[PDB]
Amino acid sequence: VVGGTEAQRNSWPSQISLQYRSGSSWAHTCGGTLIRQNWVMTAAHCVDRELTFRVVVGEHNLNQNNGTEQYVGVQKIVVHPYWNTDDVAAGYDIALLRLAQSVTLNSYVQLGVLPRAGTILANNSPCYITGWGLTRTNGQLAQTLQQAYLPTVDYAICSSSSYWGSTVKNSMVCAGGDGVRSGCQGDSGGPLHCLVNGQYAVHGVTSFVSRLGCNVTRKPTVFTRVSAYISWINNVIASN
Ligand code: NA
Repeated sequence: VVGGTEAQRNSWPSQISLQYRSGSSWAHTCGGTLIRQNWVMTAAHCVDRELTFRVVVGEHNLNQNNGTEQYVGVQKIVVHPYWNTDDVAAGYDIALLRLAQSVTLNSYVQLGVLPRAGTILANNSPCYITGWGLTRTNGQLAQTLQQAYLPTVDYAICSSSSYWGSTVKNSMVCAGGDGVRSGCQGDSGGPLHCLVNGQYAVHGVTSFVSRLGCNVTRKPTVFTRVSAYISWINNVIASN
């Protein structure tokens, strides 16, 4: 997250860190959202590589013991069947991870609530992106979980020629694009939390930014629209 602020450690208890085994250690690669005690929602592109993955819930500082972490292996990966890794712009950038164990819930570990199917945010709706991704274009990962305020940019605007044009689909949410605040590499797969009727819900799964940089004016961060995938999510969980 470029232009973020440190999150309070109990603000976003559905945020997870998806990590891969790297020699004798583990490295953060992506975010995700805990949606059942044994299921995480992330981006498909995060699990394209043939790596050994684990999920960390209750994480705050990737570089220090927080006293709240639970570590759990990924047992099964179910990518959306229409995902195509060389065409992120087509959409379908979503995957579900079944965890090897069910995590224990507490003030640091909670299920993300999802929007009702079909819900579309009005332009300029208030949202936060969260993650441990790069803090500058071509920078380094955050240590502590970051948040940035990214209001939505509706389809009519986002798909206009000075924004994303044809690359943005109605199955995506755009947010930000002010040139200061954005998602960045390492935030992929994590949540966009939007405040609706008094309650934050996870409306987005972070999918892509501009090849020209993270915080680029009129290139809002693009997220998979969770509300387009409610039936898919329910169908996967019920058949696994
Ligand atoms: Na930690």
